[PDB]
Amino acid sequence: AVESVQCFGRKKTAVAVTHCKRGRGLIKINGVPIELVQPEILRYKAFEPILLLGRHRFAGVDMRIRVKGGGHTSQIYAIRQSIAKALVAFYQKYVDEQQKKEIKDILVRYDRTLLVADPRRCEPKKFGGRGARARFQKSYR
Amino acid sequence: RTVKDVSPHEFVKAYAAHLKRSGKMELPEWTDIVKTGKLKELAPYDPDWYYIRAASMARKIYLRGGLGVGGFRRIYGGNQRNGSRPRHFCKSSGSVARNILQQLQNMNIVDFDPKGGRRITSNGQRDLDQVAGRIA
Amino acid sequence: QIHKIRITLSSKNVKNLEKVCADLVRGAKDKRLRVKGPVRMPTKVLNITTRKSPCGEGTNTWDRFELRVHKRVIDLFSSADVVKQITSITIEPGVEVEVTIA
Amino acid sequence: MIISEKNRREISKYLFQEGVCYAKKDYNLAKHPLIDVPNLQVIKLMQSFKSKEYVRETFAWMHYYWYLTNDGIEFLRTYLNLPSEIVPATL
Amino acid sequence: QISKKRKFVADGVFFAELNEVLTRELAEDGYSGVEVRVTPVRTEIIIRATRTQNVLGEKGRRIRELTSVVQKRFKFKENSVELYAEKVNNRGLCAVAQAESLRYKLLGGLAVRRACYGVLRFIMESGAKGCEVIVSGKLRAQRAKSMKFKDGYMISSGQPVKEYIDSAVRHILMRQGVLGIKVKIMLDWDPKGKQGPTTPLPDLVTIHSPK
Amino acid sequence: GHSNIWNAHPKNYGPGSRTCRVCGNPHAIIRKYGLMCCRQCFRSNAKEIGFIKYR
Amino acid sequence: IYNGKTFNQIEVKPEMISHYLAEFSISYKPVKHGRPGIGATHS
Amino acid sequence: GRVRTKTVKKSSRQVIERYYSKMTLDFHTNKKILEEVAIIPSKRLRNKIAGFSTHLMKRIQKGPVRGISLKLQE
RNA sequence: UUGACAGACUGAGAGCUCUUUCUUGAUUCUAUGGGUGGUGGUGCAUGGCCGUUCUUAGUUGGUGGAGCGAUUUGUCUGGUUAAUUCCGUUAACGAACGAGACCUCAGCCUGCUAACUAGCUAUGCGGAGGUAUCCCUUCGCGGCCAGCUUCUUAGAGGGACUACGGCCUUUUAGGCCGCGGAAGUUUGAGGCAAUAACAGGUCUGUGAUGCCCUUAGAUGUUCUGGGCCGCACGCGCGCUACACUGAUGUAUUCAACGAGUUUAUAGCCUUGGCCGACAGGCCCGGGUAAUCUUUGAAAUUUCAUCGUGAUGGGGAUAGAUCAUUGCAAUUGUUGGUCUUCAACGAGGAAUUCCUAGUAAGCGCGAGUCAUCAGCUCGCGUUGACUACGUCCCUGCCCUUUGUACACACCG
Ligand SMILES: [K+]
Ligand SMILES: [K+]
Ligand SMILES: [K+]
Ligand SMILES: [K+]
Ligand SMILES: [K+]
Ligand SMILES: [K+]
Ligand SMILES: [K+]
Ligand SMILES: [K+]
Ligand SMILES: [Mg+2]
Ligand SMILES: [Mg+2]
Ligand SMILES: [Mg+2]
Ligand SMILES: [Mg+2]
Ligand SMILES: [Mg+2]
Ligand SMILES: [Mg+2]
Ligand SMILES: [Mg+2]
Ligand SMILES: [Mg+2]
Ligand SMILES: [Mg+2]
Ligand SMILES: [Mg+2]
Ligand SMILES: [Mg+2]
Ligand SMILES: [Mg+2]
Ligand SMILES: [Mg+2]
Ligand SMILES: [Mg+2]
Ligand SMILES: [Mg+2]
Ligand SMILES: [Zn+2]
Repeated sequence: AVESVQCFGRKKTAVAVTHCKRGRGLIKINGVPIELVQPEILRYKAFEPILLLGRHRFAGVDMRIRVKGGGHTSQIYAIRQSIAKALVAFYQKYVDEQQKKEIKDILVRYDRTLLVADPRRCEPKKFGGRGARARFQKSYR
Repeated sequence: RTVKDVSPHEFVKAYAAHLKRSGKMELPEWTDIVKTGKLKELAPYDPDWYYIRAASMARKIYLRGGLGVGGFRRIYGGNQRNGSRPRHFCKSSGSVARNILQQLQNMNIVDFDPKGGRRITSNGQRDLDQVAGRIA
Repeated sequence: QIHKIRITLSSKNVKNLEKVCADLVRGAKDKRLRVKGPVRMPTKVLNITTRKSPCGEGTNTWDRFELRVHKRVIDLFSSADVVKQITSITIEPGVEVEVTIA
Repeated sequence: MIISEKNRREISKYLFQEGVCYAKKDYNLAKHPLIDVPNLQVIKLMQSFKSKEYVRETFAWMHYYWYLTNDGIEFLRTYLNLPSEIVPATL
Repeated sequence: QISKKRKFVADGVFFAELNEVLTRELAEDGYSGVEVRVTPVRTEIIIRATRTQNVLGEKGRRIRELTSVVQKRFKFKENSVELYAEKVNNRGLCAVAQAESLRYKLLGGLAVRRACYGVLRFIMESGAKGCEVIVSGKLRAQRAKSMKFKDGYMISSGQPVKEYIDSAVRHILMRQGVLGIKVKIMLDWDPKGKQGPTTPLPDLVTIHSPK
Repeated sequence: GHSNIWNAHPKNYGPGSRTCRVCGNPHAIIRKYGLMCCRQCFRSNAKEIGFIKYR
Repeated sequence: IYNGKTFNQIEVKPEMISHYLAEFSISYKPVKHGRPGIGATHS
Repeated sequence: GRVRTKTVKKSSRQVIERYYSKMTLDFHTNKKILEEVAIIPSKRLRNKIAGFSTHLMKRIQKGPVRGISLKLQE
């Protein structure tokens, strides 16, 4: 029986799904190593789940991540959230609950968005203005 | 080590250099006079722009094997300035894409996909993989 | 004498469409037939936004009019006669039923 | 309005045989959908019939709806020289 | 062979056009509404009226004429569309029927106040939770004025209006101008759903009596 | 008028080639989905056509 | 050449080939401005 | 703000009056009881009534509550 | 009484008219009444619709109480609420509208049903790379008897009730903070929305409509042409900028709401191939659609050139020339190529919008549409500063009070 889990991260319209299973500890997104993710500035956000838990805890799981929708920042945030959730679920289901709780606490203490999706969404625009709140310029004379 | 494991920029440079060294490409006479699209204001700065574009197109075909001339026109398009009017998306030159595809086919790097467009050949896969491996 | 019969159901009322789909599924099951679906396609939302005023005076206010079309797909593995008999059941107004092969 | 005898005969024949007839308010339409006569002549002949109570006219959504009456039936029977037994399909 | 969007839009347009045609043709005969039912190789149209004798005519001549003209105008296949005339249950609960009755009374020279009060009383005695009648136009003077008559319950805001309220609007062509008549009838909850909505009001809570 | 002159101007396109199917006016025609109704007539008949206001 | 009101008179010259007849029959009178009227300013 | 309207207050008061025997101090059990013994058109209204009924029961446990007439208390 | 060859007339293959004379047959012509049509006047005669008063919380019976009455209480001192929302006080008691409830969209569900018009997983085969068999990495193709529904779709449901804890408050109604939670401003945004009014807009949406005008040399209708765009000037909503937090040239790669055909050789969205520098053209075809366009943006990211110069900023104006739409492009319809290279160096008095996925920036779809978007209606991407207070300005609600106002202080 295959030992794998599939957890998804969300940010705006971006949806990333991480396939975590027993392996030698490779992390790739769309077949590309996680070290080459773009933009280069957001590599820190991408690697945050790994820099807090260290590379060793990922040494026994192969992670394959597929992302879709959203934009360049939303996709990165969704990817990191999916990685965190997938690792937590894998530790919960195939590793001692004590270690799963430890890693979950470590992840949450740094940033709660690593496991809980941000619910913010675009506000629909209303007639009488260009934006959701912004109204057309008013003139009196 | 394959192309997916190397930076796209470095691989593009290396493969453009390899294509130029190959000598099988037949640049059209108008490469030095045409822009890359109606949306551009000037011709490409780099004299080796044709080889770079060919390398990028070959990499794109390697990643996806169903692209046509219109798809490449969209891929290399972008915003077009209209002076005092707002900008809108514009397609790129189709003749350049058609010529590059024909030249790449002549080298056995790509062929015609049965479903339409172009597909990477086994020889193309081998060549791109070797070029990526030698980048290190 | 077995074929994949395709049934497409379209309606503006969700309740009637769902009830018809359930009735068709139960009828197919009662005959020991193989049923795939019903598959719910993405809802089609026809939208028209028109100005409320019949003239040009006053604050420009707009009415958002939507017409929603719900489509369902059901696949049955059986002969034409049995599916024709099954589809003969009473269908409420507003539900369009089309039966085809493949 | 000036109408050719053949056109009037065709219009009256169709009206009596069917007992009802519609027409889109399109004066320049080349031919009536149900009658070979141009639409304008059909509309004007029906207006003439209505003016003297041979038919009832209803208008809605840019269309005409004409229904024959007993007086209209008698006039059409006399003018078409049909036997008294023959009657419009509506009855 | 047209797309589903255009098919449904055309169905709605056909329903609207048929309703308008029937309203224009069956004004005096009374026309509460029409219903279109589509069946394999057969479409059924049911006419609702307070006087089906006039709609049918003698031996169904009028209804046959209507069926023929509908089939010819709407390009229906011959012997594929048939019309039926049905009695309207509790005509006093139909806003269209009451508006037509008020129009007939006003066109007959009856005083506006008396006619409106009679319509209100008839509606209320028919089981309506409430009703409202508005008459607008040039009444008794060259200056237009509005007359409002009201009795019983009435709601005006929120979703339950679309189901608990039946309303209609009609124009009366008088000698000195047009008269605007609006009829608004509030139904009552009906568990069977025949005479009223089969849903209780949102803010109505009922507690079962303890044993 | 003369057949070759009366109503001889082409009307294959433009606002003059289309009218409201309800009132015949040539202005503010809604051509979406084939409605071919003017905005006023459409706003009058929307409920019958099957268009509902949700927001 | 009709300009909507009158038939303007011209003689065809060799330099006018490939041009439209409208280009030599002005349909409007060139504007010469009088003094502004009431309501031109103070907007 | 969160001020229960007249409808919620009246419904909670009557429900407590008529079914005080089965009432509990747990919101979820109270909402199940309300679902069983009352017809509420909306789930949100049912939740609000259940919450206010739980609050009223908590107040009643302390002592008398004006507007609620319980047979055992009297 | 209709039509018409030829010549003239005419802007005109309008017999419109005249000359020449053929055809047709009661369908017409003449006159009187009566009609019909009219984007003709009257929105200060009207219906309907819409806007506004007015986004605030306000409005009205019955039976009682007070007053000779108009009127008044109910509908309130106080606390509380976004709320005439509640707690209460109480000559009021019971009610009916508005508010709330309601309904739509969005936010959570590894829980249910079901997906060859959506996907994932493993397997079988094949290509490429790596030690080249076996193993690892990455791609392509099939399995309606490989499994499944995390990802997508949409039906049913669950979920939040301030539930729980600490403080303040009348043992109330409630408020602040806090753990947990997808969510603790009514969870966010909308739709709907009372009484009474305006001489507010619309007769140019309507075969809605009163009256008046015209009705054949027509204010009807149609055809040609022109105009609605005309340019010393003033104003409103906007687009493009004044630059290096940038322009240009490469490389790089992430959306959502939607829309799409008469098949005629073919009409709408258009893939793919060929031709062309572009604009465009030709040929095979797919899609009446989660099946095809759709493998579907820009700002941005990345590396070079430019170097404080009205400069490679800016793109107004103008010349030449080439295509597409259309019956017709001139007063450039629009779109390409080269060339010309104006003001503008951050904008006075004044003045608009906006409290979170908001402002702003960035692009996309639809409406109009044969061809034209700097507009409107929606959509998404990147994503902030500041405040979470007050009645100073401009206004709104309630109470008290003054009035010589009631067309109501523009008195
Ligand atoms: K009005
Ligand atoms: K009283
Ligand atoms: K009028
Ligand atoms: K119109
Ligand atoms: K103030
Ligand atoms: K207040
Ligand atoms: K005083
Ligand atoms: K006073
Ligand atoms: Mg209400
Ligand atoms: Mg409300
Ligand atoms: Mg006219
Ligand atoms: Mg007015
Ligand atoms: Mg009294
Ligand atoms: Mg009072
Ligand atoms: Mg799922
Ligand atoms: Mg006025
Ligand atoms: Mg204009
Ligand atoms: Mg504006
Ligand atoms: Mg993409
Ligand atoms: Mg310059
Ligand atoms: Mg520039
Ligand atoms: Mg134009
Ligand atoms: Mg406009
Ligand atoms: Zn219309």
